[PDB]
Amino acid sequence: HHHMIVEERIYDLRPNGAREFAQHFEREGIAIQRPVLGRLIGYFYTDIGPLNQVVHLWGYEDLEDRARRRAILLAMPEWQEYVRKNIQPLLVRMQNKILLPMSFSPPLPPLWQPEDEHAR
Amino acid sequence: HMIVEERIYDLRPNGAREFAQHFEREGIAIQRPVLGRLIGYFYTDIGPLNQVVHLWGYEDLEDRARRRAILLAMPEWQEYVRKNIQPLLVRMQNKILLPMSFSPPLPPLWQPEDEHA
Amino acid sequence: HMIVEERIYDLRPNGAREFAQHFEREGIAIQRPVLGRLIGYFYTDIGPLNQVVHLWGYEDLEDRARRRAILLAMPEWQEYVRKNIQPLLVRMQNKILLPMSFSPPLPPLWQPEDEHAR
Amino acid sequence: HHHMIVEERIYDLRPNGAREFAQHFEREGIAIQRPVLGRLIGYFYTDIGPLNQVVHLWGYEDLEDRARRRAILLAMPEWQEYVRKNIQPLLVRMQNKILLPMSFSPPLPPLWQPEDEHAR
Amino acid sequence: HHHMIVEERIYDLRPNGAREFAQHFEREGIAIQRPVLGRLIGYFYTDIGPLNQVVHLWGYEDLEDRARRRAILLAMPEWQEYVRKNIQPLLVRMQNKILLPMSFSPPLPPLWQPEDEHA
Amino acid sequence: HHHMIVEERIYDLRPNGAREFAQHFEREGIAIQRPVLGRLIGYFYTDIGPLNQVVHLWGYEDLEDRARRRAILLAMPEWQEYVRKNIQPLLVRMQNKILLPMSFSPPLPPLWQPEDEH
Amino acid sequence: HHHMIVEERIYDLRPNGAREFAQHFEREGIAIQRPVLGRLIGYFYTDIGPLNQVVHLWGYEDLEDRARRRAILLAMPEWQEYVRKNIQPLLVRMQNKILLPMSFSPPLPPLWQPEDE
Amino acid sequence: HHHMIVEERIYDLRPNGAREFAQHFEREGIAIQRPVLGRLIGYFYTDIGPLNQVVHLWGYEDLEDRARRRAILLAMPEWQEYVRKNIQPLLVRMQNKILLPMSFSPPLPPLWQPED
Repeated sequence: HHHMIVEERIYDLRPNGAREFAQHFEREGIAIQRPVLGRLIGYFYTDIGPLNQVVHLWGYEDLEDRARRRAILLAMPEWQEYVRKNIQPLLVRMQNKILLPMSFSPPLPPLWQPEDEHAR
Repeated sequence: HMIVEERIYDLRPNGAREFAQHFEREGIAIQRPVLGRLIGYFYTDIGPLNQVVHLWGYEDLEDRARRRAILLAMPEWQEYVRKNIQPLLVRMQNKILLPMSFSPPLPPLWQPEDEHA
Repeated sequence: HMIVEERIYDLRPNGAREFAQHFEREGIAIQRPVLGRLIGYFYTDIGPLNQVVHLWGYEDLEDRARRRAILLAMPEWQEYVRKNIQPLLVRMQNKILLPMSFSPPLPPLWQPEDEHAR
Repeated sequence: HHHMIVEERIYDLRPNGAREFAQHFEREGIAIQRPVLGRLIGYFYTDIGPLNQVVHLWGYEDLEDRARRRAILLAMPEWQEYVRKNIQPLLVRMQNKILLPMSFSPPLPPLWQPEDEHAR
Repeated sequence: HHHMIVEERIYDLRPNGAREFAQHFEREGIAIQRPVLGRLIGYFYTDIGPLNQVVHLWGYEDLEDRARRRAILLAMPEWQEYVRKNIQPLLVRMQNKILLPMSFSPPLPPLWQPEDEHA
Repeated sequence: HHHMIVEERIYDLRPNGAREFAQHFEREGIAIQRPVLGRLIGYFYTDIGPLNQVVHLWGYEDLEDRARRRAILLAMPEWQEYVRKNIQPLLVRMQNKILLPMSFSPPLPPLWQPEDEH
Repeated sequence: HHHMIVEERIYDLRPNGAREFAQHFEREGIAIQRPVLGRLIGYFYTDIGPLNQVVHLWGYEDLEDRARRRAILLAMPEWQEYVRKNIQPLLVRMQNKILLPMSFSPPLPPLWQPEDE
Repeated sequence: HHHMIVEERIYDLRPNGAREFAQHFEREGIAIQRPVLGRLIGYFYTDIGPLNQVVHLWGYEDLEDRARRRAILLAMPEWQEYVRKNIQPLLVRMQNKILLPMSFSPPLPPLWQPED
């Protein structure tokens, strides 16, 4: 897997907040974020377990790759405003982990290309 | 209308190395053809340590129940767990995740050709 | 193939009184006929406080899926939750429980006759 | 509800211990415990959530009733031996809660009778 | 111990809230609550550990005694309003447990008397 | 309260371990510990909530007074061997907190005297 | 180490509040607090793990001097007003621990001096 | 701070296990580990809070240097056996966090040298 890593991000939201969260991301947010970060493995909300939670997993070639990409995203005024206006009010708690794939785990997703965005 | 189960096992200290070794040598060849859609199998490097995290795709919760029941009843799987994984386990939990509209689609079922390759 | 869903809600401090009042006055008449088999609806006196605990029985997973989908699509339920219950909520969790062989069978389905006899 | 109370007991077990736990109770333990305590509302193991967990709810007419029935159970040599031999090795953590029914919650299960035990 | 019990209540407060919580009980709240419940073993705030936390231990003869006295307290409008106005804005999370004394643990205090309120 | 402090120590034990724990401290443990540390406010085990837990509260003049007395107890071979033989096998988790009494909270108990032990 | 002690304070903040927290401390707050408490070993915010969290470690000669210095800090209206206006709205949860250094851990750092400010 | 990071590692130990833990690290372990990782900011055990816990903070120039140096330590048989024999029996739970220093936080300490 050549030092590939996966960041799992886990956000606890205000009660019944996941629906608006996903609405913002599908309409606006994921077009900002996915081209920059690159390799979305999955973006979910919880149905059974800890409720009002969003779970998303992103693949990077290594930690440096993650660092460079998250800094580019963080420096985007469009991203900053999008979060401030739409997502910030829904947040309660945030946690992340760095996950390393076992040898039989699937390979990294390919990088999101602008043709993928046009295909949505 | 796919669903994803996330299973989160906390292991005994420094037990992730052996845990992965058993699954590559023997365990995943039993488990993956039965459950069908492995999205990711990981161990933590930063955060809660000595933890393995695995995400399994199913068409719905009934599909999950049937497939897990098939696995659970296999003596090969039972023996595999007893002899190799059971002593490694400390805590287990799971959650059911629902993909957002832009999240990647339901993967194909693991095939015999995938194993032999 | 019976399953029981346990739902555990942590409320804002001292919020259970209003929570149960809403469900007595309005809420349970909406929810219980749809979901079908209430096993119990409680609040805590010892343990984690400002917590409500409710268990709902279903014949199977698909029975749960269909009945919860009906409930959540009802605009009367959506508005009830939003106006009365959502401001009292702090945290929500649920578990899927499977009954051991000796555990009681499912309650019968809630009938209009039951609602009328309240 | 005439001061009715419900005790929820939540036991976390050794990994994959619920099967043996259930076996011991269906074969032997519940025949001891249910007639003494009186009103089993439900006895479960988890399938989604915290795994290796058993959840059981017992109904009592009031706090005196619960104390009296539990004291009788704890004093029984048969119960003490059954727990020590069969259940004690499977236990990791135990918690309980005292629950109060809302007005619309079902009434107490009837007391378990010998006629119930015989036709199990 | 003649089979007495102790209830430990643990309240997590909004940040830096314990000083005001303590002031409300010193000026007003404990005069309402302590004569009704009976036997305050201790009322504390945390300095090391979980911060912004108050811990209080109440003695009772048994769980039925506890439920009778707490019912009396909760029915009092003066208590309900004292809590609602002053304490409720400070609360974040609440928990309790029932503790049984070991045989060498001290006896539980006598009941709070009106002479104690006036002293 | 003259800067009085209280330490609450919370020990989670192996299941059904509190009975044996209490027996050991009744017969021998508390006779070593209480004179040295001085002011036992309460020593309990849990009945409802987190089960298999012991909770004990000790009063001190300050955190230095806590440090000196605990340092004395910890150095005692009699206490080291009692804990190793009888208590250590029963322990699962240990935590402690420093609590400050509110103005209306009772005063600290007096120092345990040898007369008390008699 | 002659009974040197370290206090670790752990604050969970409102989401995305660490940036404002650090800004208030770099511009105003740390100039009040550090000269009084004396020995800042580290002030951090989390990047991986529990997010929106600030971790800070304060060294003291002992718990008596910790108490004396913290009581001085807390009685300062400048500190009180700084916290009420700038930090209070950002706080969600606070915890602390008392840590004892192992023999090989770095020694007690020197007091922060006006020349350092 | 030039992208410096700090790793905080938090180990929960078996009851009363911190004394033996420290003894091994002072007698044998920290001689192995510190020269390799380079920048120990602090190595502690708890006295008040969660008990039977050791907390240690390691400085790194960035996560890339962290990964390089930890990979070097992990591959050392001397470290592997030291851990397996002496420390693993004391461990119950492990967690870690990546901490970023604020502008006023102390700088990256120097690398540990064989003279030290």
